[PDB]
Amino acid sequence: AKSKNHTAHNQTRKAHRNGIKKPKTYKYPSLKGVDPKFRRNHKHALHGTAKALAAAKK
Amino acid sequence: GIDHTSKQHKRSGHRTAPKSDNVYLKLLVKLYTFLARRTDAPFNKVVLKALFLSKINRPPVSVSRIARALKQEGAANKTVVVVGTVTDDARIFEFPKTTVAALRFTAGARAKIVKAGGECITLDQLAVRAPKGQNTLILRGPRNSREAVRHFGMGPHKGKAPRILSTGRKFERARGRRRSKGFKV
Amino acid sequence: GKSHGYRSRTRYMFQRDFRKHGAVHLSTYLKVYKVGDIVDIKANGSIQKGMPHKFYQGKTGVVYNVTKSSVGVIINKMVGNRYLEKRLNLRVEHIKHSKCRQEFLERVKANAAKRAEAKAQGVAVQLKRQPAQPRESRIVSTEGNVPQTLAPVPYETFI
Amino acid sequence: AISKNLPILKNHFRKHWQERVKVHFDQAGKKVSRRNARATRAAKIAPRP
Amino acid sequence: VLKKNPLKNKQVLLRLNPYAKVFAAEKLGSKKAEKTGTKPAAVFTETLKHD
Amino acid sequence: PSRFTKTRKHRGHVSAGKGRIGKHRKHPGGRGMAGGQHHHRINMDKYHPGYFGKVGMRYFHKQQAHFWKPVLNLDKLWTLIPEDKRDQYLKSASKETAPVIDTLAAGYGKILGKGRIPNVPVIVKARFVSKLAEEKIRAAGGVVELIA
Amino acid sequence: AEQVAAERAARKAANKEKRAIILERNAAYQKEYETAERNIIQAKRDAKAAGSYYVEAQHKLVFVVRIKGINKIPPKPRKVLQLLRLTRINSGTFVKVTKATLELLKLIEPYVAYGYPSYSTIRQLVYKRGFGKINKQRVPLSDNAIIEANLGKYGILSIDDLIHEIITVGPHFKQANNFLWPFKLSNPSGGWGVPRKFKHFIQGGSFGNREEFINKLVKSMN
RNA sequence: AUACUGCCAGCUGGGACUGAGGACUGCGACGUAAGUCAAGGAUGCUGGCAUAAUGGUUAUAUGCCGCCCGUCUUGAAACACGGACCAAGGAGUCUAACGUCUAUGCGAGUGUUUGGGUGUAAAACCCAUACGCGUAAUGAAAGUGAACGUAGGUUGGGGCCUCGCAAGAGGUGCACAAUCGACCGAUCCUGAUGUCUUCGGAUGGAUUUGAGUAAGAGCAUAGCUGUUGGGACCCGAAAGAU
RNA sequence: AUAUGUAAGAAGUCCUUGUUACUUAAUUGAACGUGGACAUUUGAAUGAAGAGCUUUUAGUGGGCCAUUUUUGGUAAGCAG
RNA sequence: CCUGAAAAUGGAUGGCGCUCAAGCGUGUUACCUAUACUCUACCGUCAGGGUUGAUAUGAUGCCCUGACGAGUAGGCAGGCG
Repeated sequence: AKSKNHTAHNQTRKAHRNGIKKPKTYKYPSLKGVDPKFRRNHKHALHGTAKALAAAKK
Repeated sequence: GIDHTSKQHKRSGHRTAPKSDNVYLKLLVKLYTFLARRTDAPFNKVVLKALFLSKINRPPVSVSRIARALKQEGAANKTVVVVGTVTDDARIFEFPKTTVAALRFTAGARAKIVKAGGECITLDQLAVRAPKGQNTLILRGPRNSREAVRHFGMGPHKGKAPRILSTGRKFERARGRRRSKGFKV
Repeated sequence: GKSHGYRSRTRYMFQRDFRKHGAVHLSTYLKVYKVGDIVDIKANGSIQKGMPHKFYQGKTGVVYNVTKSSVGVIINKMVGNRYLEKRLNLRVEHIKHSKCRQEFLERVKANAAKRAEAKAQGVAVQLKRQPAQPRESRIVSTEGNVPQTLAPVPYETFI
Repeated sequence: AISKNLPILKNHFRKHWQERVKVHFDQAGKKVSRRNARATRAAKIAPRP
Repeated sequence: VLKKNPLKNKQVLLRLNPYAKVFAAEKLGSKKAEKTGTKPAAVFTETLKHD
Repeated sequence: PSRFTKTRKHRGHVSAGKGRIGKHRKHPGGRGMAGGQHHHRINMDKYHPGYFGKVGMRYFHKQQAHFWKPVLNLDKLWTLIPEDKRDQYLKSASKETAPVIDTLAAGYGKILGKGRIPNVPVIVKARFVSKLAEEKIRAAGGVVELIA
Repeated sequence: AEQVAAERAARKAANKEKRAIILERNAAYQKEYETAERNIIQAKRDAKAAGSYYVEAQHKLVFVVRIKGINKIPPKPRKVLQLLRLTRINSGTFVKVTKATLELLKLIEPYVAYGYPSYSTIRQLVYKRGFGKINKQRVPLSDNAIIEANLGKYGILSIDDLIHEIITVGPHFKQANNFLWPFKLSNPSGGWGVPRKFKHFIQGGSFGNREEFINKLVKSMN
């Protein structure tokens, strides 16, 4: 009793029912996977700039 | 025949006329439907929608949250509006002289506000007092802090609180959660 | 039975070029990439480390990370009924700057200059691009250009 | 079988639990009987606490 | 309640177009043109009749 | 409310909402947690990772009375005072007259420092205390003394 | 305050002023159409006299009607018809000819009949089957008040102002055309003139570009 | 001159279908005046009958259509299966433990009903020290255990506040989403004064990690739907045991 | 050829600057910014009978037939 | 067009029949009729709105609306017994 092996029939219709809208884009993307030496630097630099801005306009 | 771009006879997807059979809630909804229709203040429309909202979409607002909101600069003398229940919070020790209009007050929060010197107000008194929402500050409780929502979207590499009855060792702490037993999630 | 390897059915894709085999010229290494740069992916078959997959061959992405000898690229890949974000660590031999963004930046500068000239005078600079419009009226003369009558040619075997 | 995201429940009902079902219908009647027994023993030991 | 077609119902026509009255009055639907005989070039007719 | 069920609405429809092709059969996938490693492994791996295997070490005859130790935080520390005397204690923020909180009769075993008690001195009687909780009580001017 | 007739008379005065503006604008539009037609004619005659060939300006506007039904349409032509707002058979739309528009029409040619509409056919289309899209609702024009209310930001203050904006494709052609609801035409009253529609117009069918015969077809369907 | 095309906000007819709405409202037209009108939906006049005449039902005749339902199936009128007929009976139930949602009560608490009191003798009605869940997590475990700050910074945020005659500016910004941090636990480290000189583990960290903190949201009851164990929607083995 | 990745902006474009333990021979770079200049065209077309989804659950998981590209087979109302 | 051109019940351009066709190729045109299109009435669904008035109205009450309507498995809602 052999049966159908594979088909992509109806698959694009199914996808396009409520489908292929673009991924939601964000300001401030995640830094995960970014160089950790750079991330250490960025932590220190963001700390410094927040402190400078607080001092300038408390 | 028409090649429809959208689904036909599609309902609104939003609540109107809340599921509650509370006659007094229906009276408030009637008053604020009138106000939102005939006032063009956005506050009345927002309050009408919040009246339609359900219980999990109307989380309690603690008096500590109200105090934090009144700590906003220029917001000390604003009327704090909660479409829902104001609950007591013993983690604070002082409370200002504010006026808070809410659907329900717990006994503790009601007594806290009255003793602090302000007044607890019902939304219809608020409508009489400020028909266009003048000098109001709407607060909403934490909605995604429910226990139910912490299991939403559970999957591999999501970190979203499995649906489990017993918690501890030998309850989902094994193959699939640590590299010592196979893999990790 | 069936084979689906990492470099499956890439026989011609990673084939180097005709008379462009061997050591790669140094401009590809001298080119610098910053975060947010738009980069085209075209794998160098000669360099086998940090090689992109055959799916990302010919894809354009955005740089999100920069390392010693490579770069991180963000690619939106269609998986089923949505796009998933894919992060690649590709070498500069397979990476190349995309020129569409460069043309758009040049246009941005051109619009800035035209707007400055508009602030100077006010002559309806009309920044936005327009499609090819239908041709307007024109008059064609016949000085040394008398129409030459053509006719369908009779059939011939020619072989 | 096993299905969508749900807790793993352990309902120990694989024996003949329906023979050993004790639904306490006699709660009110037994409270009355206990009060009656207390009153009867009080009448029996009439001076005692 | 009931859509009345212009291009009939002169009332609705004049409601939607005050200029319809003057168009009809001056009969701009049949408006003559002044006649001036610019003779075409002989090369054009020779090309038109050319085999 | 048997009359509000979909069994009442399925009257007249052949399959009772169970399908004509894949019908309502007895146990088409197994009974209970059957095949959690074989054909329900996908569900087990998706929704209950860590289900199979053992990790920790056993504890024969474990009594939870040994481990009874409810935790009380500093923000809730002042609720152990009755509301009547709470205002007087808060206002008369003095040493040598500090209120006594006996968290053991309150029902707690350990005190944790979740933060921001007022600056009223207070004598706290606790079986166990955390470092931060003790430091915050000292800063408020009170003392935590150990009981049993 | 009674305001029982004072406000009415003031409204009548404002209406009279608006009618005066509409009358003057419509006379200007008629002069403009006549001048353009006459000038094209005279340019042709002048070129012929001078021994040249006056090439007419390529037509800037087309009218397109969906000729095929809503069954068995491939996804790309389906999407293009949806974007051109021809979601039903015998439904028509004005399109502003550009390169993008031309490549749009070329994709849906087997499913549409289009061509270059005239001032006459456009005015008849707007007057008879003229409905605006006001708050996502199809309301018949039937009055200049609503056209003014919905297109007055662009200076379109009357049905003939809208007609002129559609014909002499203007800066606000996009807004005016999108305000115009898709034209629901009937079947042609004298038939299609062909035994079979779904061949090209060149092949003796119906679909494709009937450059100027779209006027005859659409006036039959309208 | 006629063709042939195109336009007419050009004229003259012959037919058919429809007449929705129902207390002034609007836009217009008529020598630019009170008024009229074909202008936001039919009125005017006239006749016959007032009854089975119209119409309803019903049986038949005629014209054109119309294969036997249910089921499994890619496909059933099927030369596939069940069904001679009729009446009555006949098939997603209840329970234990739960998921989402919703309503309700109270709310950092919540649940009286195991019991006790009482009673108009299974109902009412009244009474907690307890216990369950929640209010703390994390680690296998010894154990340790949640503010460097206005409970943080940034982007976006409804609403509110200050606003000039219609822009739009500023301020404050709850919920919620993205991101960078801070705190608690685990892991890996560096280890201060001291010292039962081997202990305690301050301090500083780390592309690590947690179902956490970061002005609580839960508890209880009920309802639909879904889950699992139960005869488990109803009927159905060949078997196996005592 | 058809099909296919990306871009066509306000999260954008340009300036003694401010932060950092990263980077540089070097206030040179890198990242993130404070302060500034951009309006009635905010940077192609068309459309948008609302846009972002959140939870939860049914049935389904035998398919078959076109014009087209196509594999095995002499072929098949064959198999893929 | 004819030859090539042979299969079993009697027999099918659908049938009758048709020969300057009622056949074949082609070309205007008229005409016929779908549950399609246009326009009206009515039903329901969805949606966007109006509506606080001294009695004679339990405000999704009354009303203005515009669009739309196939359906197995299946879901949900309003109802009838």
